Amino acid sequence: FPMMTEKGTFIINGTERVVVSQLVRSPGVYFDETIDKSTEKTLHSVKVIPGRGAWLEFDVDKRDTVGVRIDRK
Amino acid sequence: EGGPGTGKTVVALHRVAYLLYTYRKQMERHGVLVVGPTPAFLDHIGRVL
Repeated sequence: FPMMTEKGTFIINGTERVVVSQLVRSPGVYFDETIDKSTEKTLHSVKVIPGRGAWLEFDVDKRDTVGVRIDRK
Repeated sequence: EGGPGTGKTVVALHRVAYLLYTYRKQMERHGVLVVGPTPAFLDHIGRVL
């Protein structure tokens, strides 16, 4: 198992390397609001985004009827 | 539902004003649909709206 030196590095096949840290978006439920284009109407949305699985999204449209999409279908 | 001689239309219009101010954030991009029996009455409304 490639181990890690006291300096914060790894040594791979002789060369010294560094595993940088990645910025990402956290899993969770993320709401929104996007002024509509056709009608200039507010309309909200949510989105549930885990590390693994399918994307489940709900919305409120201009017809004022809530809706859902599963696996972005 | 009232009757004649009691100003129900003006009252309804003031009511609509109260609502369109209070909840001017869900409305203000939807509108106010006002139906009526005749365009004479509709212009009257538009005139004291």
